Amino acid sequence: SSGSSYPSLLQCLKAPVLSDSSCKSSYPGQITGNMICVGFLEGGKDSCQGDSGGPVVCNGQLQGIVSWGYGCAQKNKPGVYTKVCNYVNWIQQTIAAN
Amino acid sequence: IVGGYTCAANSIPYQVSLNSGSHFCGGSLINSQWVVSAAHCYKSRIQVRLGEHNIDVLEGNEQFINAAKIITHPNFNGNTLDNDIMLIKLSSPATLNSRVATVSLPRSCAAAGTECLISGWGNT
Ligand SMILES: [Ca+2]
Repeated sequence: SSGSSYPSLLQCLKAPVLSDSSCKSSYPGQITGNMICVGFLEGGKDSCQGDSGGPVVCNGQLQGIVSWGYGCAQKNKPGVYTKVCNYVNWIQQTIAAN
Repeated sequence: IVGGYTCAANSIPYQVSLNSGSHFCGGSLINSQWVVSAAHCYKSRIQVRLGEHNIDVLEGNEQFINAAKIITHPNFNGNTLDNDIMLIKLSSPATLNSRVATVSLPRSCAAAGTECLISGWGNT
């Protein structure tokens, strides 16, 4: 199931939410209000291909969904995540009606 | 995950693997019937694999459940990945037990500097 490049074992990473200013500075013209940056501006630690869809959990709450980035773990290019605190009503209403 | 560490087995019980023959994306279990993931992970058919640690070896805690519904956010933009969120309904409810569990939705947005936990079977 892991194929040619993915690890067999689930991997974990502790990483901080970054300021909106740092996120837009890292990705000029590409950040909307529905995105947050999480990670390290120094690079070296990040999510990567195969992680998309997975969780960013802060103080027991789902705050991000792995989405995209330029490369992986590159300097000044932290991971970009779907901002889950924009979507609780979409999530709850979709579940309630389906 | 680059530069991370191996999670303790089943210590992230809300983490799921999305499988279409092989692993291709992650997701989070938010109630016994629903996984939230990214819209760019959309496929017409998805098998949700819960209770996993080693995705290549049967360990005994797995539940493999095929999706019954897959709902991408209606304003997803495939060029910019704006609104990159998707909901997957399981064809039967997962059995919630110490290694298969839900994660809470947020009560407010997280402040800059908040430490978080990110996980997955992506490239290392
Ligand atoms: Ca397994």
